[PDB]
Amino acid sequence: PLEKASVVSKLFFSWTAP
Amino acid sequence: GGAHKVRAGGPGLERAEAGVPAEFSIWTREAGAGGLAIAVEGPSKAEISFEDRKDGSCGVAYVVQEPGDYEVSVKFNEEHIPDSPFVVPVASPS
Amino acid sequence: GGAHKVRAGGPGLERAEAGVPAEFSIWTREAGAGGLAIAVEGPSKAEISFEDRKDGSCGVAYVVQEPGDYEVSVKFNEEHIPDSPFVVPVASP
Repeated sequence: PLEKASVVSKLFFSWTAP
Repeated sequence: GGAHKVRAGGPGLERAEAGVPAEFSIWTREAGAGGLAIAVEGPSKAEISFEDRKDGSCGVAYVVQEPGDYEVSVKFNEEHIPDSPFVVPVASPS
Repeated sequence: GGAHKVRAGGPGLERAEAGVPAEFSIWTREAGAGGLAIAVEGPSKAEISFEDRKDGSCGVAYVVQEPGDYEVSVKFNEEHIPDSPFVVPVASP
């Protein structure tokens, strides 16, 4: 048994110009 | 002063579908003048397109690709207009 | 493009502790409009949130429940920012 398993948690934040 | 005088509304501020544009509008008129900015926080990037219309009114559409809960926020001079941020849920295409 | 003009720092990018909220901050005002992405890789899930306040400072906070070696990625417009990813030793309570 040779796999690496890990937890990956994401959040994103997109925003705008003026 | 400033931000509290701004108003926004649209489908885009109440619910959306993954992949399909979610639109809304903002009306500033009555507020100072300066800068409107919009931000989307959640489990995926957002593509936000912006349009100042010769109406003193401004129109917005954004796309996200992942179902889940997001937060759309509209800010005048770096602070939240009434009701910002809007808790906006995204469900999968039908 | 643009990610090279973004900086981050703070104790949450250096060490953290299980069950204990860990904080760091990001400077974006020199890169304009775009998207931040934050990923936390390791033994358990992370709760993450931004704090975008009236200074125009940007803060991140996260909480993981398990000791171990995690990695915090911060990318802007999909590109990594200087010094990302970050090796973050998470110690026991």
